[PDB]
Amino acid sequence: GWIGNGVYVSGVQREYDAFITNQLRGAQNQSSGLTTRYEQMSKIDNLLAD
Amino acid sequence: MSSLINHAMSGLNAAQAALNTVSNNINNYNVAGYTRQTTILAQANSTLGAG
Amino acid sequence: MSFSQAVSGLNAAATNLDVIGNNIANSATYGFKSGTASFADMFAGSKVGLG
Amino acid sequence: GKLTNGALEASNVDLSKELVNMIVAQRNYQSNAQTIKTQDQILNTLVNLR
Amino acid sequence: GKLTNGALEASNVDLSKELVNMIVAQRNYQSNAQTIKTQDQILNTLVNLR
Amino acid sequence: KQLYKQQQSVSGVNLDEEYGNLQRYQQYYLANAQVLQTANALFDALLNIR
Repeated sequence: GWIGNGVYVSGVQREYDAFITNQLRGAQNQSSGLTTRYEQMSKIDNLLAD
Repeated sequence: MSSLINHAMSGLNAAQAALNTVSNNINNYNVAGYTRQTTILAQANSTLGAG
Repeated sequence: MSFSQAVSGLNAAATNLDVIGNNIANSATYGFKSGTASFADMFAGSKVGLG
Repeated sequence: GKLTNGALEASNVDLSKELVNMIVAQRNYQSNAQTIKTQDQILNTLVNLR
Repeated sequence: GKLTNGALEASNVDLSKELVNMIVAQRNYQSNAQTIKTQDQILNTLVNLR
Repeated sequence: KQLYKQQQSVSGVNLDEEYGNLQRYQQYYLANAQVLQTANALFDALLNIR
């Protein structure tokens, strides 16, 4: 049968992962905690700095 | 064939990466530590055919 | 037949065109390798045969 | 062969060679078709001629 | 599904499909025209022969 | 931020790569245009022949 049988497209995909993404999420969570504490602390420090 | 635009793309992105590296290094020049960072590149070492 | 010689050739040329069109259609299919077809002379009996 | 990773193998199709082959195939088909045409019209002339 | 507000949705009429369809179907138009002509030639032959 | 780099490397896009891809797809589309044109001329030449 007609032998050229033109090209077709194999869907569309994205570039990312699940497990390493989840490790990413945990790291960001911890860092958020540290950021919260640092800013709250900086508030007391700014007054005490004076 | 598209090999030529591929050549150009390789060169473009290589220079782009090295330029980003040198920017990082030049702005970081006085961090408390931070030895220089150097970029390394080499031939495609492959990717050739007829001849 | 002279006519058959031509007809056969025309037909074969259609096949060549088909394979060429497929070559273009694959012109970016990853890992793909290009194609072409092969002819032969339909000499038979004597003279030129049929094409 | 050796393995390369983070890379992929392109098409070994050269578009330029295929373009020239395309036009040469035009010429081949045109030669065949026009030989057909000349022979057919002049034959019909003979088939009619009797 | 779900509704959108302040938006509109347009048709599926892509020129690439429809113009090429027009090309191939016009090829068919001329194909049937050629058939018609040759049938007319057949009758005209049979008419003129007697 | 380093893990942010990790995610971006896999998942991100940048302008130069899409510039090159845009040019390459320009190339492929125009090649397909050329082949279609040759097909049209081929079959119209046949029509002329007959």
